[PDB]
Amino acid sequence: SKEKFERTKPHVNVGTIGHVDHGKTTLTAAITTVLAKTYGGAARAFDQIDNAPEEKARGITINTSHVEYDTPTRHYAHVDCPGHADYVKNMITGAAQMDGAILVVAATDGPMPQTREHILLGRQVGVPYIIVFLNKCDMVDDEELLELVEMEVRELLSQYDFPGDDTPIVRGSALKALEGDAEWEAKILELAGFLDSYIPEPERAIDKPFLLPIEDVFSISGRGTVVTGRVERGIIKVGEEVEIVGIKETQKSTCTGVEMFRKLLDEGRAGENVGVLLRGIKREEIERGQVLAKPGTIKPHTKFESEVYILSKDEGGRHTPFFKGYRPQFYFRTTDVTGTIELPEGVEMVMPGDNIKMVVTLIHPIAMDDGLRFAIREGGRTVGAGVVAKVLS
Amino acid sequence: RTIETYIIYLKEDLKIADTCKTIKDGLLKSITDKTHFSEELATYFERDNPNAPFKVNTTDPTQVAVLKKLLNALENAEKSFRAIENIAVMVSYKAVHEIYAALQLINHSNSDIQDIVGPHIQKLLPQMALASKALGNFAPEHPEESAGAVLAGVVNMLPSNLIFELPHYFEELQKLIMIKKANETKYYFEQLSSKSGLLAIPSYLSIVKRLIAHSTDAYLDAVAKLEDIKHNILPQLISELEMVEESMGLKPGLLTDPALEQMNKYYTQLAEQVDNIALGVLMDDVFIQKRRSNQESRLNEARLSSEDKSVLAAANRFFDKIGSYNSIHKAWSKWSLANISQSEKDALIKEYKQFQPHFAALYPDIDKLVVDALTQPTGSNIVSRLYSSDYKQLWSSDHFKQVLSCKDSVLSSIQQSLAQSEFKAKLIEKTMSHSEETAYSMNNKTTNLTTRVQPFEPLKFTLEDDKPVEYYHKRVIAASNQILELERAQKGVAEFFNYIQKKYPLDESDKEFLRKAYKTFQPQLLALKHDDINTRLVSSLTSSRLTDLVSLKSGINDYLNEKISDLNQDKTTLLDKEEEAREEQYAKNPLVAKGAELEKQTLFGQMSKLKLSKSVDDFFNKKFQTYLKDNLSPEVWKQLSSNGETLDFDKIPYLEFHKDSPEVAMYKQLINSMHYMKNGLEKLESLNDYGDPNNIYHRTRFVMTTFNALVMNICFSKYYVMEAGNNPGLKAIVQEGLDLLKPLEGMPLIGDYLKTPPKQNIITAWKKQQAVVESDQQLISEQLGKIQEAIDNFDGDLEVSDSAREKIKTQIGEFAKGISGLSFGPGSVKKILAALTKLETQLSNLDKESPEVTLGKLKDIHSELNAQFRAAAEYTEYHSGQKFGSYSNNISTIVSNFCNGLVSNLPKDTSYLQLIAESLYQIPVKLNEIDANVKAFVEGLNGLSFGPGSVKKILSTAAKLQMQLLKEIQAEFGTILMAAADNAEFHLGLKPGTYSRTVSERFEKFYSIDTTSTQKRLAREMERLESVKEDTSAIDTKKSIFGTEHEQFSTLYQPYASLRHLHAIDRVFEERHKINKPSSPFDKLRDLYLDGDFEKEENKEQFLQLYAELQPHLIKINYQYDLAYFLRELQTPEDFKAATERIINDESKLQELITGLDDTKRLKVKLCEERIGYFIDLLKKQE
RNA sequence: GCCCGGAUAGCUCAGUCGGUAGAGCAGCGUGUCCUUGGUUCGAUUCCGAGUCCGGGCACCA
Ligand SMILES: Nc1nc2c(ncn2[C@@H]2O[C@H](COP(=O)(O)OP(=O)(O)OP(=O)(O)O)[C@@H](O)[C@H]2O)c(=O)[nH]1
Ligand SMILES: [Mg+2]
Repeated sequence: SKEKFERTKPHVNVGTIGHVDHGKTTLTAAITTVLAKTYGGAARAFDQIDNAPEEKARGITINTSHVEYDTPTRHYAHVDCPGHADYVKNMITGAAQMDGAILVVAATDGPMPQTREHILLGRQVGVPYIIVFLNKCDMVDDEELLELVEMEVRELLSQYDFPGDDTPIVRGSALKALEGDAEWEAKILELAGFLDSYIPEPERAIDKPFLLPIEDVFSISGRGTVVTGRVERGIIKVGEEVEIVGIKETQKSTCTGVEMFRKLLDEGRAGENVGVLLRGIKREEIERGQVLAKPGTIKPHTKFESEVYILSKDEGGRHTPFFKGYRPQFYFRTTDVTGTIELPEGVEMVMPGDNIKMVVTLIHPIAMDDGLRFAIREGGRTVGAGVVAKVLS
Repeated sequence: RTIETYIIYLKEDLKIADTCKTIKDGLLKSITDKTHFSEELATYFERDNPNAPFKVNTTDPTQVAVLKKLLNALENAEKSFRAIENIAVMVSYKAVHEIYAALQLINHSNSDIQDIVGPHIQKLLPQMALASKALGNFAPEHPEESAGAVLAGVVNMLPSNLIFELPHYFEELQKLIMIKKANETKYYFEQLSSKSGLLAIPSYLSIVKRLIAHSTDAYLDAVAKLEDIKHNILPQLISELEMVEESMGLKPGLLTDPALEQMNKYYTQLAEQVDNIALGVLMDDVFIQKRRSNQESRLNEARLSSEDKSVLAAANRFFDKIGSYNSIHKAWSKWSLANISQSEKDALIKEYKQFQPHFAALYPDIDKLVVDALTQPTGSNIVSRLYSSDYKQLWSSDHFKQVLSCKDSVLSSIQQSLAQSEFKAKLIEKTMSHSEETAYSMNNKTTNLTTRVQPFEPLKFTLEDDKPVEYYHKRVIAASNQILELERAQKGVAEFFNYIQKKYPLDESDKEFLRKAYKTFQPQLLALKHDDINTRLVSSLTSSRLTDLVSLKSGINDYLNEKISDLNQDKTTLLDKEEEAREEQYAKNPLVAKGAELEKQTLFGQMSKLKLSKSVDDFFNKKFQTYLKDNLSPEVWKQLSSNGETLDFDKIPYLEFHKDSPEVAMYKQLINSMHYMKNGLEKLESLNDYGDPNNIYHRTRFVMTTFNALVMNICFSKYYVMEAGNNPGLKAIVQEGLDLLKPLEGMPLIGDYLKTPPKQNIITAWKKQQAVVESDQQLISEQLGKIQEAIDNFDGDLEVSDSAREKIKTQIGEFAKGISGLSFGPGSVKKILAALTKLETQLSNLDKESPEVTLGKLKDIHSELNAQFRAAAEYTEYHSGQKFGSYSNNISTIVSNFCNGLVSNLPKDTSYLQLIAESLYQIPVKLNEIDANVKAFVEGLNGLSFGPGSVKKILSTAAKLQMQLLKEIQAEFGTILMAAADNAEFHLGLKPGTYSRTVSERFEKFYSIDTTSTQKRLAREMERLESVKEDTSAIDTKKSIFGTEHEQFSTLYQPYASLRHLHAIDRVFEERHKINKPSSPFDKLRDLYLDGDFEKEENKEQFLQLYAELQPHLIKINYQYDLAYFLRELQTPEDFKAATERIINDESKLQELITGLDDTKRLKVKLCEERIGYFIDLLKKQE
């Protein structure tokens, strides 16, 4: 818009996940204000994160919010995700832009169903690192309860291939730190240090062909249509031609400006949360789940063989088997598509807790490749987690 | 192919659709009998058309609703399975779990319903388990998921006490009427007081003991005892009997009228005996009074419970308040009931306390959620509460939605409970009317009056204000009973003064009606100052002005009307105070979750709380293996215990069984059965334990399948134990183990659960299996249908009831089943069809001739059909390669039963031991009760073989005894028994002496020089060892499987097998028969595999013959080498090739079997030498 | 992105106490009621998700 976004520090994409009402938005506000006290910062408030009228009315986060803050060594784009089970899809989209996740677990509650669900979904959408912030430690004076919560969270993290015994856990209080209690702002500073150290600087593919999964579409008045998201690979520059691939027929356009947190950029690099302005496309012709690609570099597909683990009842999955013709929703990076399932020869039903090799045919072509992890959701619950073994058509 | 196998398995092996239809028909015919159940219950199950489902209303009783749901589930499952047969996995799964949902309904279903339903639904439990197991292999394979026993032959094991107990007891007491009356009482007490399993009357032992004691015995004490029996004991027994029949729903007097007649006869004879030694009518006045008082108390209980509306109103208020929250207010509360205001929580708790049991019965988990959300303090954190994972899953849900989703079910349950109470009240009314009718009929159909009746006493109430609920409830029920008494008195007044007006608009003729009418309101007329009128009327009506007693009709009517009004007002006051006391006691008690406690009692919770697994494990580890170590010979004990004193628990689930001796294999199978029983019981108890206070238990249909699977395993294992218990040396410990599992036969959802073999040509069996896969018979079926329609269309003067139509339909079905597997000879079909046509013509002309000619013609038809079917069955037996006289007898029996039914509905060594006991007991009685001693001896010595020579010895010794009618005969009998017991011991691995000493002790106890008997036994042992050393079973089986050319054939065949995997290559294949000619079935099978051209039928038949030769040995290697399922899968030539490969791959296991036979001989010689050493030691020590 | 409402024969539609879908027209209906699951003895019917369509809100790199 006005500034130019001088590039000084390495950029990391982090975000808050966890069960509903456990303190993710308060943690984001506290982090930003404490870092603005200690360093430059911007000091965003709670109301500026949850600003939609529906969010204020219901008192919950509904859509993911984006903030930025700078430690001395890093620049962080932070995604605040909803915790309510009804809006898990939105959280998934946020979790698709995360190089790291802060798992907010309330000490007064401990791990909850959405804690496990968010861990699993972030694992499926590519979150490689999790830091636990034990929130609401100003309401739990007991230490045995804190140790029990810590061990439960570590076991839950280890259940999904995260290094539970190595994941840092911060016993803090987002509300007290936001209020101004210095003893509790030290915990936010420790969490920022853990963000700096525990999460390594990601290796970005700035040489591969450009690719950007679309997370949100805006209609900027007087400018046009902007697609926001994290550049998976490559570099997008102003004036370059791009293709919109995915749900509908692939379209062609040109990039007429790249921004990043309302600051002009000459080129958008891999791993950066950027907004790209496209020439001559209406807001209704693009949607979340489509992909911006270099022309002639991505072919959408509908059919693929995959190895899928079906969650058990105790993990929040199905409690009954499903048969051929099951039509659940498949969640790739920012895409959710209805698909039909074909079971392997000799198998007619799949029980909860099973590992199967099935062929999925989606109702719309989407951009995907071998080794791309995905989630399966149906009836408002996660029912499976698989990886694309190979692409058929 | 797999789906076709599943479909054929469902249609022909399980026959699930037919089983469901039969169970539904039997249940519906039993619950609409009208001779066992009252018409009140039967009217609920009347349908305009049989194709419509039963409609479950909120206004029908609870048990009627359960029965309707079960019948609908059975019909739906039958429909789904029949649709499957007409063509699949999803449909079968849905039908199976609908049956399981019905079973879960039965699990929570009020043991009266359980005993009504169990005998019928027990017929498909193994079928459901097998269907679920078959469905399980369409899913991905899960190793160690079940880890249970292999269900080898379960498909072949697929399978009035209450009304007769009391009459039998009172008949026995009738039979009990110096020392003669001193042991009969003991015998009767032992016979009757030991009986149980039907004591739903929760006092039975007290009545039996008190009645026996009183029947064992100035006249004042005897009269007091008689009145105690007549007024306290027998009325209580009758009232409990009526309670049982009312809870069941049976017709009035079904099991109370025969019992009542029996006790009436017993009491009359006892009173006659007492009078002869020195009143007795059993229905004088006060037996009737007490019976009617109890009946009215129960009726008022039911009516009060039915007219209660506080629970339903409280549930409605609770659900309205919970549903009054919109989306905004739910969001403000964070969709949790714990976040609402304290006053709202108090109101919700007040509402919920009144209907918590109904909510918790259906939703044990939502009940806990509601209790924790409403009663916990908000200050306490969730972490300290230590909630479980699934409890936290339920806790995170929208609480308002979860509670609101229970509204329809909870309201339906409450209204159905009210309907159940009203239906029980109607049943009690019918019972009261029938009891009055029987009381009238039993004496003379006449009534007797008395002027010494205590007048009416209208009770008044001076009641406290701070007393518990029962205090006011008792007074309410007393007032209601008095209201009923006054009501019947006023009805009697109306009848009396209507009959008087209608018979004469005191020296009359039909004084019985006036007597019975005045007996109802005599106390009320005596309450007013009318004693003179009462004493002037009783005598006048028992021995002989009617114009003056009609004057005081309005007065007595007004008295009754005002007394009823006062009682009603007092009842309203008492009800108000009782409701206030109920509110106070609800406020005092804190709210506590009830779901787990209710789940602990369903049917499987009761079985789980028995801890049968612990007792089974204790017997297995302490009583079973100790007996095994003590009794088994060391050689046999070595194979079971490598530690010398404990079973090899590292390898308890043995799986080979073909490298062991028959006795060792039997012991290993017994150990496997005990282990599987223990594991299944432990798993069942773990799944049905609800002792975690921090966990929720969701009620669902998808657990019953697991339960059923476990039950199946246990029963399967238990079956083998019984099979292992049919051995002389293993009866005791096996019987003890089964006594431990006794509390399993009796639970409705398990029961017996199981059953508790031809040899035909291999080609014939394969063709039969192929025919049953691909599914004259049509002609005979059409003829039977024509016969059935001719019988149905019979509209002549000889009316045929619909029951007879159903009976002839059942007979025609049985006949069709019997003849469906019958092959007819040339011209036999014509003869049988002509005979059946003549039979159907006769049936169509039943009314056209006299009954004598009809019966003669049908007898001739029966004889002709029986002869023709005998001949056809013999032809089929010859052509199927079976044994003569087996199938023909069954066919003739089917024909005879069919014809007898049609004419009716249209208007052993055990014997040797019994003979031995009879002769030995008649020897002293003829040279100086018996049946009981003989039966006890035979039962205690059941299981002896007696061989073919000892039979002649027994006959000769019995002849000698008969000729002579001293100890020589008894010695011969004893040594015959000892030889049989030695055979039994040697067949098992028992140590020498034990069972033989046991049987000898039993024989000598029943009875009330030794060196010769010991020498005879020693000679028997030496000859047995000599015979064993001559055994050549191993070499014979080796020769039979692969003769003395196997090594050379294998060596010259391996290159050919390699060549199997160009133009001149076939030359060696053609010329192999001049250098590698097979001589044994295994080598012939290898050559056939070399041929590989299984398309032709010649080599298919050759493979069938080779498999027929090899099957008796392969069946020990694996149970799947049977003659039914193995032949069923041989459809395509590729299947034949696969079977040939599978049989070829088992040469190593066949060699292992031969080595195991050699080891069996090696062990048998050691057992024989140990027995001989023991016997020579005993002989040398005895001198 | 968040709500709301619809989808039943070739066309127009009734079916609501949850008990096998029927009226007109068109030329006597395997239309299990858009699809997928769940609850239920039983689902067009109740609950959820999804695919289209319609119109109300939100937002603005
Ligand atoms: N005592 C205490 N309260 C806290 C703390 N952190 C958050 N809260 C309270 O918990 C509530 C949770 O609010 P949010 O932080 O917005 O919840 P969320 O993590 O965003 O979860 P969503 O509603 O799904 O977005 C807030 O109203 C805070 O008042 C804490 O550290 N200590
Ligand atoms: Mg939030």
